[PDB]
Amino acid sequence: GSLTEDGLSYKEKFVVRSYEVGSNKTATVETIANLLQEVGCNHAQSVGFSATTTTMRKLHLIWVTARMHIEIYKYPAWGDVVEIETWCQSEGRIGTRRDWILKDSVTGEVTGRATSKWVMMNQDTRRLQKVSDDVRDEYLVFCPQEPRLAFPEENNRSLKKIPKLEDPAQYSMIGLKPRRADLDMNQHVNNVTYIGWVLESIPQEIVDTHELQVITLDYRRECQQDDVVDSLTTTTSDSQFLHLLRLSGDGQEINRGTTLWRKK
Amino acid sequence: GSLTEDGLSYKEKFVVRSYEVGSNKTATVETIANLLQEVGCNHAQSVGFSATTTTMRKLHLIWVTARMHIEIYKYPAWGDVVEIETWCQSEGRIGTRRDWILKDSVTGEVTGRATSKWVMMNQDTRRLQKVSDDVRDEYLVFCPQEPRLAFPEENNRSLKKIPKLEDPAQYSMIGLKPRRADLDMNQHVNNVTYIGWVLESIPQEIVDTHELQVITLDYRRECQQDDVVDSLTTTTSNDSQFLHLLRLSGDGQEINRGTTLWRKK
Ligand SMILES: NC(=O)CCn1cnc2ccccc21
Ligand SMILES: NC(=O)CCn1cnc2ccccc21
Repeated sequence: GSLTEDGLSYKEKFVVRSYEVGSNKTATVETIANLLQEVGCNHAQSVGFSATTTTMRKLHLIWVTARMHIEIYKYPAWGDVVEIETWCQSEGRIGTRRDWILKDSVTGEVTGRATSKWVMMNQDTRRLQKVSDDVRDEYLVFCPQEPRLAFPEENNRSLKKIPKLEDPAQYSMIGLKPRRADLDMNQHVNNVTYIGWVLESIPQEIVDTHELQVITLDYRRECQQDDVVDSLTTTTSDSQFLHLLRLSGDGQEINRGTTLWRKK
Repeated sequence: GSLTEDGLSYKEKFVVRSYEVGSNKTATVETIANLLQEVGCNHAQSVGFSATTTTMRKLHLIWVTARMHIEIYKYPAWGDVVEIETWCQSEGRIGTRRDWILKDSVTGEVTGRATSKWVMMNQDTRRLQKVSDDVRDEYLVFCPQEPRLAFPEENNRSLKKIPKLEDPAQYSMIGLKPRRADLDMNQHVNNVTYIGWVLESIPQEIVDTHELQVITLDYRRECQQDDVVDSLTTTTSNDSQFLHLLRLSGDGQEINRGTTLWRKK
């Protein structure tokens, strides 16, 4: 992969692997989400964040995901080459935004798009903080100055408020636990694992007859390595669903989300 | 990737990804196992397979793994390029063997090796069968004729008999269930998921202070999508060795047995 000519965005190509595909022989949404995070990590490395600055490190500050929104028009097939372009933008003191565009390498056609909201958090106390000028200035030289959005349309799905699913849930998958393969290099549960857990409570019939078109996921709290999760889903409708991930015992909310599925 | 000049083996390069590494910033054994299976699949495609012959498809026959043996000397770091060479060999009527060699692309040094035993099975009845001549002839033109082994040594670890772990287990991890990401394109649990399940019952202290050098895993029975698994481990041993058992949570039906050898960091 490489930064583009202006140095304000990053592109990378991926050949879809045999173990990365589902029953349709196309990439799963978890494979896509792993590639989005891989291209984000390579962008941070390419510009010297080897994604915290020296100022953030001295104050024990990290960027954490608050929201992830992905829209797929066509999933790449096993053996296909997909090209992903990524860039970041400041959202004032609220935090930052990372956007992505996915294209079929052979046709140049946009096959997907994603956006994510990141907030600054103290790694030890877990307390959220607003973005200061000293930090903003250090990142702004790596972002386009004019707005550049993967989801520019007015009243789009990436900025919609998500309600809390009320008991009883129509569907559920309980006792979900992370294994070592679900943890990142810092021993925290990978963000993509939560997408998988959300999808576990969708009935197999919907998965067999529909394709996932849109997923919006809010991250409220992290799941620890020794935590147990319950995945809850209710049909709200194309089929639309409301989702809730919560700790198995006390019922503490870890995530909330929505999915939209198209008939095959 | 590509077949080599003689067309009897296949090579491929991989750049290690950020989500593929563990706490030491190096590839996990599950990432290595996924790459071994990816290079095996690309080898089958490059020579016209999909990895059944037309004769096997007529009889509803498939190749299934009976044993997997992996030895890692050095795990590749995040951002490193690893080169993997793979080839197959017939083992008469018992089945076939797929071997692999892993190298650091920059130094050319062998950083790992693996071997696996495959048997022919009817897809529907799940009954094993010996390799017939008609089938053997169809894949022998894709294999080296002189023996070529990743583990040539006389008393190597890849051919050792594995005993059944006796209750009580020293360690255990109970209630393990596969999710959709653990299934392959045919909705069967991926072979690599069983390696992860075996490793789940190793204490975190061993993982934090040791590196996995060798893993030998026997595949006895398949875990269904709605099955629940119990992972059991007992220390058998500067090096720590363990005996492993995966069994169904209810009836205690054996799905896998294995051994691991770990060295101090
Ligand atoms: N959302 C993020 O990836 C936060 C870190 N970050 C903010 N602006 C950036 C520009 C380039 C690389 C990482 C950047
Ligand atoms: N061990 C296997 O991968 C079984 C299938 N198979 C047998 N001989 C082969 C030669 C090349 C590719 C796949 C082959």
